[PDB]
Amino acid sequence: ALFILGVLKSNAFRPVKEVSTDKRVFSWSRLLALPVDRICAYVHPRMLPLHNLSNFGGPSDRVLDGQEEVILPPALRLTAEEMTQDGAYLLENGEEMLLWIGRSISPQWLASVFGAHSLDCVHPDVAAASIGDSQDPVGLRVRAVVQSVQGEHLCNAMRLLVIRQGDPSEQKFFAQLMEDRVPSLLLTFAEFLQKVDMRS
Amino acid sequence: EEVERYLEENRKLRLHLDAANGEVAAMSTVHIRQEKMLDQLTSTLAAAE
Amino acid sequence: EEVERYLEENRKLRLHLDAANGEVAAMSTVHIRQEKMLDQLTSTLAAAE
Amino acid sequence: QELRVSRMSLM
Amino acid sequence: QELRVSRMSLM
Amino acid sequence: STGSAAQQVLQEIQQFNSPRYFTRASVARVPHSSSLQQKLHLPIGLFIRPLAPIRPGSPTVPSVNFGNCGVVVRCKRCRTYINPFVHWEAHGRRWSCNLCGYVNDTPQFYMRGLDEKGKREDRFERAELSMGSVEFVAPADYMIRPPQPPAYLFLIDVSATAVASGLVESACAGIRAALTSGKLPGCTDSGAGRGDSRTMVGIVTYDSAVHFYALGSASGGGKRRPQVLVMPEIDDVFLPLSDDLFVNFAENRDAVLEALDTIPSLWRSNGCIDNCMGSAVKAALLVMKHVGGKILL
Amino acid sequence: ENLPTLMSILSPLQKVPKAVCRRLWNLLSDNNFIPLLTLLKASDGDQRRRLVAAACNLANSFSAVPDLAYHLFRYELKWVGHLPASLFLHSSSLLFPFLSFVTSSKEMLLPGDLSWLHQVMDPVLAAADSIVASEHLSADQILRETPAKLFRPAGSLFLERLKRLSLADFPCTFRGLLYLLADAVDAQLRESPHHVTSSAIATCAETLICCFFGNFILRYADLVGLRRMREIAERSRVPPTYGAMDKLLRQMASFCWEAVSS
Amino acid sequence: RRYGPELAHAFSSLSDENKYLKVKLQSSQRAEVR
Amino acid sequence: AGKEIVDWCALQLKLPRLESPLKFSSAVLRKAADEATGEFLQYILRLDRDMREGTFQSGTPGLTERDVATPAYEELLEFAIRASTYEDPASE
Amino acid sequence: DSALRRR
Amino acid sequence: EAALRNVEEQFLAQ
Repeated sequence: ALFILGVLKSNAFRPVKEVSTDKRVFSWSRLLALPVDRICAYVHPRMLPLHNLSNFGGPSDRVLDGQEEVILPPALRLTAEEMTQDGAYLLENGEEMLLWIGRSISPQWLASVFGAHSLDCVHPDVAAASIGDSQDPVGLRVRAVVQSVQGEHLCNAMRLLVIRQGDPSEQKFFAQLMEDRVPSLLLTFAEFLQKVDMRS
Repeated sequence: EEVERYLEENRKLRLHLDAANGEVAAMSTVHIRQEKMLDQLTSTLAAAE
Repeated sequence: EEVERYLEENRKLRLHLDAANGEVAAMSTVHIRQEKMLDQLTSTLAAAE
Repeated sequence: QELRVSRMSLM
Repeated sequence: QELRVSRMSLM
Repeated sequence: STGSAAQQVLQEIQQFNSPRYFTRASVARVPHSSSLQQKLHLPIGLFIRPLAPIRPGSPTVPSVNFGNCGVVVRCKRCRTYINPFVHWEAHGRRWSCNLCGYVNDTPQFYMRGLDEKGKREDRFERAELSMGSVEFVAPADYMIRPPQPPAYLFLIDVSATAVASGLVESACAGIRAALTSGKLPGCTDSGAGRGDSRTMVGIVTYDSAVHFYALGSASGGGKRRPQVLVMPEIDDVFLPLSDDLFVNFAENRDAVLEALDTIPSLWRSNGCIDNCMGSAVKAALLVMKHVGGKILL
Repeated sequence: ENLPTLMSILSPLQKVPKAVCRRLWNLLSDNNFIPLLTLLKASDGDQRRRLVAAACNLANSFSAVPDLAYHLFRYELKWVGHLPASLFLHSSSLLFPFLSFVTSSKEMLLPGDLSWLHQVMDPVLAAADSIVASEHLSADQILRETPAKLFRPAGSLFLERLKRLSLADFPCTFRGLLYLLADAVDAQLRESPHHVTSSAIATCAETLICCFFGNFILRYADLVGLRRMREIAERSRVPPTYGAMDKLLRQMASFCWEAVSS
Repeated sequence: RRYGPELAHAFSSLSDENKYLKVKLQSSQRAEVR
Repeated sequence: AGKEIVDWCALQLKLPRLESPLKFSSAVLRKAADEATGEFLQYILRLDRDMREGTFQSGTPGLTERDVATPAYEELLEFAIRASTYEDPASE
Repeated sequence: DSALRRR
Repeated sequence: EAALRNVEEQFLAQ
């Protein structure tokens, strides 16, 4: 019921006024020929926190190489109440990555990742390539997370569109929050179980 | 078949001539390394005395 | 004939082989008497320092 | 029951 | 648990 | 009670079938009657990925040959390939198919005995009696023509719309990087120093007309510069004056890579809006009527 | 582990080799590594282990270690396989120094692959450390006679560990080079070419006794005066029961050889 | 005579002197116009 | 114990083939690759020492002076002498 | 009442 | 060309 509710909110079955025609064509062509691990990634995006990367680490800080796996423990739930304004959050849905950054993100974290002094010093276009460029250990670990989810799938081609809180491109992130309520379906997972239990 | 099994017997043992002298040469360079190490300890011990 | 010359060839290899194990054993024992003499001189160098 | 302020979004 | 803290948080 | 028999057969599933990453099922067991499956209310089926990547720690697909006999042992009725789930009768002289049930004969080069359990004694010795994924070496009766090389021919839109968006320069950089990456299929990665990337590479660009890029070397051994042959007949497609429109990449390493570098600069000042991609993909067909391959459009 | 090992391991900058490293590798790569292999064929004693180290380490920089192993395997089975009469064989061959350094060196080896190798031999070596502790044999009495009568229960414990081990439980890097050595030795034996002939079992058994584990035992464990004491403790790092256990494996491999020959 | 490593030590010294002469001509051109 | 190793290597090499990547440690420092280049460039030069005046003892019974003097080695000596251009000669 | 449990 | 004989010449000119 979680994954079915995922494809209702996805681009495959959204109402017409919010997804164009040829976007739905490519979503249907993907879903008819993708493997099961990429279809469930499309209907259930995986969310990771990036602002507390120093917290989720051992006392040895086991060197980040891929020889041993780049450590990615926490898979966050897909609802807005665990979102925190001082946080960065990476979401992948098998097609694109969206890196939501809050307004109250730490400037020390921003200078480590993108080398920017402020959130206004970041635009969605170039900051995908700016990750890990400043060579600070915090931002290099962010690039470790981005490349790990990139190579975990079959193909290493999956664009990264960084989103600040307050830009017009924020709605593509918040629509992928499947447990939330989006402009397509105004139902959470709690209400959707209730609707399919009285119908059953 | 007699020569097939007997090819197999020195395809065997020509790689243990390779194995035995591999132990000889790698340990003889330990002998070279520890003899230079001997000279540097006895010289510095004489300087310390 | 192809087994006779190839038995002289294979015998020369075993003569190289059991000889090789000979100075595998001999080179081990000279390392034994050369490593135990390091033990006294490192003790004297430790006491001198 | 479920009130106005109590069922807004925290974000 | 997480419910009553968030009703106070929105209010 | 009535569950120990289920978990034994479920154990036979997990240790003889084709692995999870090749085949994945909706349900591990099936209903017996049509009345049961209508009350189930969930779909039944499989996902098949025949060339799936093998995870480390998991066995690769073994290769099984049949020697000089050249006969892959097959059922006569449903033509189902040999699998570890057939049933062997008359001390292995006959085998019943587990799909259509016909009792086929065992070939004379397949004569091996049976153990006490009814299975064959060399069941683990031959790879296709124990694993669900096997790769056979098919004989000459399954080929209609000799095996064609890996072949690629790139269609690049070079209209004024595409050169403004940078599609012409993004695609050419990608094609150059993929051909020089060293992982090109058809290059002999079994390492013996010899000039035999059998891969076939062609280049076609298109706008209101269709352009063909001659890439072969000169007959005198000189390094011929690449050519651009415009073809404006967008109703009845033909091939221009060359036999080097579709060349081998190893013998023409320098010409293909140079022509990829020239394409963004050459069509940089193109002011033509309309495109005839339908004629261009037909144009790629006439090039590869004799080999085949892939258009990267 | 410290910050410098983090910095040099997934930064986009310091994985690209230098310009001097690039053109050196091009000259060593043309014609199936024949200029590279002739230099190590032309080597000496002490110099051979340094050029085996240098050839392998530059191979890791260009991600061409499978190319180097596959080229070195066929050219050394061919060289061992077509030089009759011979001698003490004139500074040995390349394949055994190569596999010893590739699978046992602090810079070719993963932390995950090393930590697996600690946890399959810590009970083996704790058996040897309990023999020196409970029967109170001193260091001098260790080196007098053969270690097979010293560590008799400790060695048989190691046989029990390997018996319950498997190639699936062997990590990806050892298990890869068993398979590439197996289908190369079988291929150059069958020079006019599958039952895995006992020469491949013979080479596989050698590399998993002395090359993997024996070299593992060799490694894993007033200012001028203190640094020389520490360099002594790093060089003579065995409080000898470790090195007697090592030479127990090397002398084991000679009788492991006499089993496969018979 | 000069053979092998002494050729490489020769080319290293002239390549060093070329870099050295480039950077002191760089400074002396600033100094003369100053 | 040796026979047990024989029966072990015969059995797991007979087990069906496993996919196994050869993927080695990235913890190699660039200084490790730097002394790797330094040992190559120095050994090519010291080999030129042993050719002109006879000191070259081979590591192969049959690899003569003519066998190591390939045209590939002649180009490697051109690299070994002219290396100091683009190598930043404070290092190797 | 409930700040013991829900806190 | 102008004979890029340094390590900085192949950087700045390329």
